[PDB]
Amino acid sequence: QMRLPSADVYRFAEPDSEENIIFEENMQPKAGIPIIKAGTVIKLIERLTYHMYADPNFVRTFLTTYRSFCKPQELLSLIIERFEIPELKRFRKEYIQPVQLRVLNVCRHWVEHHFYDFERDAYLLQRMEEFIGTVRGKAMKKWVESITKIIQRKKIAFQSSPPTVEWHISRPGHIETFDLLTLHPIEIARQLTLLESDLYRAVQPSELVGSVWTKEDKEINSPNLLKMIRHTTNLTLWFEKCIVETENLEERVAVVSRIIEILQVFQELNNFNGVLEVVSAMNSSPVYRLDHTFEQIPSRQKKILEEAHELSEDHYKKYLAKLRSINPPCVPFFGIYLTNILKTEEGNPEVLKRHGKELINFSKRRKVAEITGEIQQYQNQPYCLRVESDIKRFFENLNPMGNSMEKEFTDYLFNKSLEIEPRNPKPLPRFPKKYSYPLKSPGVRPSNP
Amino acid sequence: HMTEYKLVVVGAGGVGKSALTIQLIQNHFVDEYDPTIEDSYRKQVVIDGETCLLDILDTAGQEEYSAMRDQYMRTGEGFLCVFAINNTKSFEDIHQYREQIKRVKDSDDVPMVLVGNKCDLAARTVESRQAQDLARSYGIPYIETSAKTRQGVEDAFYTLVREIRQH
Ligand SMILES: Nc1ccc(S(=O)(=O)NC(=O)C2CC2)cc1
Ligand SMILES: Nc1ccc(S(=O)(=O)NC(=O)C2CC2)cc1
Repeated sequence: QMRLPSADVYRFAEPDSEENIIFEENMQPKAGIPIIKAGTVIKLIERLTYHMYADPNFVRTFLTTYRSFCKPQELLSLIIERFEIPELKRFRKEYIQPVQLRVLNVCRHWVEHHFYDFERDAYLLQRMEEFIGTVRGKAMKKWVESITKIIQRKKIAFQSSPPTVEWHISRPGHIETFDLLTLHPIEIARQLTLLESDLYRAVQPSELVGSVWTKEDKEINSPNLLKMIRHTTNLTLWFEKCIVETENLEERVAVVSRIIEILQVFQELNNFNGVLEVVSAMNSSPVYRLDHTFEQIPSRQKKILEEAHELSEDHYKKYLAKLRSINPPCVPFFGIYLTNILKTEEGNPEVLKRHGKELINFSKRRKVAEITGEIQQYQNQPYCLRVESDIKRFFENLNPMGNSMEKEFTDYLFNKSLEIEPRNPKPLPRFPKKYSYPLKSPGVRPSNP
Repeated sequence: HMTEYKLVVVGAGGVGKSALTIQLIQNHFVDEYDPTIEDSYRKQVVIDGETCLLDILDTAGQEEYSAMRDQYMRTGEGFLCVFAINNTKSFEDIHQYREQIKRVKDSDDVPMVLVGNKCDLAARTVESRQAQDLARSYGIPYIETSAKTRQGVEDAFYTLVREIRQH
């Protein structure tokens, strides 16, 4: 056993006890390292830069979730303090050298994966560069030069051929004519999957940890998550609007049927966000009630729709099994993750108390980092599909609501539903056709090799 | 088998709505919650001597997905319309939530309970008499709960099951 300084001169030398650190009964599955359940900030900082071994899982988790219990400015002070370490030959090689290298690994990981902390507080970076300058030694020169190179990079901020773009009534460049029935249903689904895939990939953990998308500054802290939820809501409203503004029954059956084809391609592409945008439109109050429309829908499409609906049923039990059974590229539904993060944070205490001493509940944070890790595993793999810039811009600019507010627009969709298919016993009226082009679908089978 | 009541929690986000269902499920002395498992939203209870299972849907955090509520609301047998007593906008949002529930269910008499949640030590802005008046105007019960102490939680959920049984 080594001889370490007194706590009066070096806080990290204080020994482990039930009053300052606790562990889970299990070990890290691939590393055989204990899993920390809770501890004081000094003890969490000690284990983050531990001399006995490296703990990359703890480092990764800690840096993703520490801001609830420690400010970035306070973390930098604690790791500078940890580096400034006050028999002697073994202490220099088995405590000082490992610890000082683990502090630099933490610095390196922080600037690489959580640079937003530095972007948001220029003085934090001032202090990182100051501290990194005071580091002297041949053992550290390699790691000091790596940190500097990452900072300067951050300061100055792949397959075979994809399939052929599908076209239906609208031809390339004729944006004026683009609409639900004129664009190819395969291409609507591909271009929406591409938009939604990039929207999904842009959501960072800093928009999720601490449930910040639900707080008053959600627009400042979760902009990418909110743009992804808004696109989704917009597409669902657009599908509902397309349906209920097609007053003629035969044309409306054609619209519903084409949307169920778009869904089928969403299913083939593993775009679960798109699948649920279609299911959500079909189960809305204005569309659900259109019995005369769904009566005329082919059984094959009713069955496609019925199985897509079942993915949501029973707290997403089937959806979750399906998502777990596929591999990227895919576009998951984000809502489940949002509820799981929120409930984990609100259903577990920030602190545990042992012998009257407060310990930061680190397990609660680990659970959140496990959800954020699951989101990131689907963000790496892109889709092998070509972008069609005009169809892309068409979907990015969709604004079904126009200048109306939510209630006004949603009341309008419902009143449109009641007009086109009145409540029983009122008979079904007839309405004139609105589409001058043929309503026959080209199908969802790719028309080209 | 025993009766299964499918309950739906509706309300504004950002004001601790999720504490209602979390407190019900977790024992009044347990505080380690995992929303990833089946037991976190399912609970066997005994109400007025009759044993039953509560299946509670709370999509807390998905409020921005405003076009997905109808799918959740149509299956639900009973609703807890939750607002925070320290947030007037959450109290004012209730009217549209009830309206959507009536629209989806195609009925003016839906088993529903209004819940005033005391989610923190911040000042009260919604007085009990305002909520009692709102609840009386809809013809539904009113229950106040505390997120910190579990007070009123069991009464909120049990009152709703009684509302469904008497439907
Ligand atoms: N209590 C309850 C209410 C509604 C349902 S559902 O099957 O309509 N939708 C869901 O589960 C949605 C969340 C996936 C189930 C249980
Ligand atoms: N029905 C269907 C299934 C898959 C797709 S695709 O765009 O992912 N792949 C292709 O088109 C392959 C044939 C080139 C489109 C429609």
